[PDB]
This record gives sequence, C-alpha cells and structure tokens, in this order.
Amino acid sequence: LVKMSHPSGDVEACMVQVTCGSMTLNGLWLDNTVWCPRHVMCPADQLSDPNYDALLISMTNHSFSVQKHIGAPANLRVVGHAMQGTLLKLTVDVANPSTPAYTFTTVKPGAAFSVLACYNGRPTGTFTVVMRPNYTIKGSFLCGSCGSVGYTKEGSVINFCYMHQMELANGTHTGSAFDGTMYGAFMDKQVHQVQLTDKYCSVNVVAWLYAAILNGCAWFVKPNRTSVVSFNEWALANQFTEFVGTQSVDMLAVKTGVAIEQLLYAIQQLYTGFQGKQILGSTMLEDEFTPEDVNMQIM
Amino acid sequence: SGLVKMSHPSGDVEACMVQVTCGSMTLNGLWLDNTVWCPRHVMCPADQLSDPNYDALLISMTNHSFSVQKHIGAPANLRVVGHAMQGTLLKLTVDVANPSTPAYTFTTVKPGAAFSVLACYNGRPTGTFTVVMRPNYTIKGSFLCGSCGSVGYTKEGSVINFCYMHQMELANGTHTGSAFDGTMYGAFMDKQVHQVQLTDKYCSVNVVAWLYAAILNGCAWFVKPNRTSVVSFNEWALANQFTEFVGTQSVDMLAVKTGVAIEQLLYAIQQLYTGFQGKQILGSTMLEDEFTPEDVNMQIM
Ligand SMILES: COc1cccc2[nH]c(C(=O)N[C@@H](CC(C)C)C(=O)N[C@@H](C[C@@H]3CCNC3=O)C(=O)c3nc4ccccc4s3)cc12
Ligand SMILES: COc1cccc2[nH]c(C(=O)N[C@@H](CC(C)C)C(=O)N[C@@H](C[C@@H]3CCNC3=O)C(=O)c3nc4ccccc4s3)cc12
Repeated sequence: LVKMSHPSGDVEACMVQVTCGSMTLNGLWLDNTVWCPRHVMCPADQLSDPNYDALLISMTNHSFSVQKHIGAPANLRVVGHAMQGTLLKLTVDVANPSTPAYTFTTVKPGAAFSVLACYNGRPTGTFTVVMRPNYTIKGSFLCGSCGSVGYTKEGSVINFCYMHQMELANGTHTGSAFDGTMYGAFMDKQVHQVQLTDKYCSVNVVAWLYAAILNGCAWFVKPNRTSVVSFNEWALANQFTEFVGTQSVDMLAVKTGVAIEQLLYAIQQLYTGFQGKQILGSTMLEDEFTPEDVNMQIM
Repeated sequence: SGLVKMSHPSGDVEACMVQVTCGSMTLNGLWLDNTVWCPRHVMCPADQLSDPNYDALLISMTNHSFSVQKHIGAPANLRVVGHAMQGTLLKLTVDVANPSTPAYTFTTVKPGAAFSVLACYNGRPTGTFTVVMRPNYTIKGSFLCGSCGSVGYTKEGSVINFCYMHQMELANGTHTGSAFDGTMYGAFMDKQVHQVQLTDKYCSVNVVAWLYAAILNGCAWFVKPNRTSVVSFNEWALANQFTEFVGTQSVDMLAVKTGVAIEQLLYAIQQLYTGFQGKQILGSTMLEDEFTPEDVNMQIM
C-alpha cells in the first residue's frame, strides 16, 4: 500500500502563471480559459477584508497577464475577465492545444485525488490526498502554491476537482471546486478561520481492514455484525462519517469472504483502542486509503 | 504535519516509456535518444526463468527479436538496429531518437535517499509514488505483474537522474531492481528463484529530519536537554537496527533554525524507540524514517 497519484503530464501542459499588478500565482489553461484564484486581484492592504465586487469592477482585461513557462513557452493575451465564486475566469486569445478531455467534479469526503503543486506557473511536485470530512486536506503547500490543481482521471478524461487557496491555522489546506465554491465554506481572505472537528472516513477504515485481511491480519474479525443503518446512527455520535457501500467495497467483501457488517462491528470495538495489538503495523485506524486503492494496489 | 509523499511531476519520464516485447514476453522500457533500456529477463523463456543463461540467450537474439512501441502521446515507428547486454539490463539501439528526451544522468541511489517511481504496465504510465531506498536495498513500492521496467528517478535542475529500473517483488511485500549501469541493488539476481533480503534498519538521519519537522510544527514534548554524541549513537545503532548517522548540511539547517542540536535528537531517538510513553508525534506512535532532511527542508522550509 503506497500513496499513488496519477501521472501528472497531461495536467503539467496546462499550468500557467497569472499576474495582476504586483501579485502572482498559478492558473489552469483549458481551451480559451484561464482559471485562477480571485485573490490575485487583491491589494496587500485589502487582503484581510476584501471587496471582490469592487475589485473586479476596477479591473480591465489589461490588469491581467498570463505566462506559460512549461512546454513551448508563450505569452497569451487576456481578452475577457469574469468572476465565478472564488475563482477568476479569464478568457485568452489562444486555445490550449494540449487541452485534455476534462470535466469539473466536486470531490466528496473520503475520496482521493492527485494534486500538482506549482509555483510561478512551474510544476514542482505531485502527491495524493483524500478530502477530509471537515473539507480540508492534509497537503504540502507554501506561499505561491495558490492555483495549484487537484484532479482525478477516469480512463483518459481528467476530472478537475480542486484549486488551492489557503492553509488554515492548523496544518491543513483548502481551496475551491471549479464552480468556484470553497470546500467547507471557508473564505478566501486573510483571516484566522477555525475548521470543524474532523471525522474518520468510515468507508476507508473498512477498506484498510480489508487490506489487512488480504495481508493475513484478521484477528479482529468476529461473527458479530453491525448493520449499515445501525453503524450510521452510531457514527453520528462518534465522529465517523456515514458509511455508503460501493462496488469496490463489495469486491473486497467477496474476495475475502468477510461481510461489510462484520467490519462495521469491528470498527466500533477497535475505536476504543486496540488493547495492545496492531493492525498492519498500526495502533490506530487508518482512513487515508480508499476501497479503489486496496482494489487496485492489491489486485 | 505539512509532510506528504512528494514525487516529481512525471511528465518528463512519461514521454520516454515504451513497451518492449521479445517473443511472447513483454514489459516496459525506457527510450532516451537512440537507446531503449529494459530488463534482460524479457529475453528468457518461461521454462527457463529459474535458471537463465543470459549469455546464451543474447547470442540467440537478432535485432529482429525485439519489438518496441510507444503508445502514449505521439506513437511509435520504432525499429531495433542494435542490441547489447549491460549487467541485468538490455541496451537496444533504435533508429529514431526520442524527440522528448529530458536532460538526464544515471546515478546509483543510496539507502535512506528518496526517489520518484513511475509505475507502468505494457508501456502505459499508470501511477506515481515515492519511496526511500531501504538499508537492505529494497523499496516498499506498489507493483504488480507487468510493472517490470518501471523507472525510479530524481530531478535536480532540469536534469533527470535515473536511478532504478524495476525487476522483482521479494517474498515479503518488498521490491528491488537495478541501476542503469546494470547492477541489481543488493546483489539480488534477476531470476525466478526465492531470495531472502538482509534485515532492514531505521534510517537514523531520516528519523532525525522527521523529529525536526515535529519541532517545526510545535511538537517538541520529546526534546530534553540530554544529548547523545554521534559516536555513541552510532555504536548504539549497530546494536539496535538503526543505520549509522551521517550528518549533512541539510540536517545542519534544521538544527540552526530550531535551535535543537542533532545530539539532543539522537538521545530522543534512543528513548522513543523503547516507547512513545502513550504520546504521539505528528500523529504517529512510532518513529518515521521515510522523510529525508531534504524533504523537510523543501516541504516545511
Ligand atoms: C490572518 O491570516 C491568517 C491566519 C491564519 C491562517 C491563514 N491562512 C491564510 C492564507 O491561507 N492566505 C492565503 C491567501 C488568502 C487571501 C486566500 C494564502 O496565502 N495562500 C497561499 C498558499 C498558503 C500560503 C501558506 N501555504 C499555504 O498553502 C498562496 O499561494 C498565495 N496567496 C496569495 C495572495 C495574494 C497574492 C498572491 C498569492 S499566492 C491567512 C491566514
Ligand atoms: C520462485 O521465485 C520467486 C520466489 C519468491 C519471490 C519471487 N519473486 C519473483 C519475481 O519477482 N520475479 C520477477 C521476474 C524475475 C525473473 C526477475 C517478476 O515477476 N517481475 C514482475 C514484477 C513482480 C511481479 C509481482 N509484482 C512484482 O513487482 C514483472 O513485472 C515481470 N516479470 C516478467 C518475467 C518474465 C517476462 C516478463 C515479465 S514482466 C520471483 C520469485
């Protein structure tokens, strides 16, 4: 089991640098559109309390500059601007000839996606995270990473789901979907913001227990069962997300012969502590791997 | 913690992966300029995998024995016009130079150092991850049948350093391969026989970096005034499944920034190994050695 992200090449060919005044960050160029965080527009004196409508009104196409540094580098001309939630939709005069097939999806808590971290329009690293139940991610981002992009891929279509915007007071990160809505209803302004209390992603804990059984670690499997409905009611009071079955979990159920309901019962017992024992070398429940991960990695 | 498993963006290496077939055997290869590198056991008949005679096998080959195809991006009219064997790898010469060859070197990676892996099947990139070379010359990767010829690399400036070509999964979950000079890591053999790795060890210098990352995040309950010298720690390490600590400039920057000395963390390690005393560090109840000093310097700064 490793943290496995998609190959980033197709997304690399879409990264650009966006400049507005003396401010810069990353943007994503698809077709004739460049997407980027709207706080490019924001003077340093207005970061803590910005008026984005007033700021956008004071912009012309000419306020915005877009540079591509990767591939055959190019200057693009901004021929239109618009604001969509927390994102800027610039229109440019050239279409990206390396535009992949893509959609815009919103990731759900517990689901994994790949992030391409960039600075000044240059990809520097790639990693994968799961969206946390409190709609933050446990990333690795520094000043200037804003506009870095998160995505999944089904076959050859890339599903863009995340554009990075902020690091909260705790170690964690958040950003917006490409409809422009910030995950977790956080605000793109320079203010201290307190996230909700996080939860265990139940379906990923289940996936992880199936991975243990697949590896010969099954000491926690008992005949006792907890129904999904019973589990989900118990989950409300215990900081666990609602469990929603999928095809991937069922395949692990069929492969191991252990029913989902036996592991939901197991989670309720192990949540109190492992009483001296370990599971896959761990003393705590692991929710950072998905059923798809376990399926694919241990095919 | 602000620490993730950070790989280099794979686009450079994706544009170099190809599929190499010899008879009815297939795996991945690496296309750079007029050369395609792939594991030599693509030459071996399944009946003979357990005991190959790669010298005899190579004599038996002609240029026409090998077929190379690039499926991704712009595809492949690739004709093999030369072949050769270098250690456990084949070096094939092809008549088209890869137009997307990155600046590259071949360097052997050392235990404790991290590198990016591009996992591929039948010439198609499917995933990327990063690993640290274990002190017993294995990596804890995620590889299935057909991943052979997948590549591990690091990147310095514009220069890709290719350090690993995938070859085997040992009887534990664990993986090994060769450097591009042709030598298998750990002197394993590329043949279909059971092989036992040497015992693995904690990478002391990476554990030190991780504790520094803890201090940088305000997690410093484990820091005491007590110290253990490098010499005394390294003598302790031979007795306790830890690698020799070798300090570097990257570790020094961490020590200066935090104001906690390496030797304080060497003492902390000796205590934390015996037990975390019901506490955790960066969300872990056990020492973590899969993050390098360079990792912490880059990701936390
Ligand atoms: C009292 O203030 C705080 C209290 C407690 C926690 C806090 N967090 C933040 C906060 O996150 N600010 C956002 C900015 C806001 C406006 C979205 C921000 O700095 N994003 C970074 C990535 C950040 C930085 C650290 N690593 C993270 O990934 C980024 O790349 C860029 N920002 C700008 C801004 C202007 C121009 C170019 C760029 S580029 C402020 C804050
Ligand atoms: C009784 O012998 C054993 C006892 C105990 C543990 C063992 N492990 C291995 C062993 O690993 N063999 C090598 C192959 C050898 C010869 C280096 C191998 O299967 N490589 C795989 C990747 C492996 C497979 C599972 N996931 C891993 O990454 C691969 O991709 C390909 N192999 C071939 C082989 C021939 C033609 C095309 C391809 S393509 C043998 C063995």
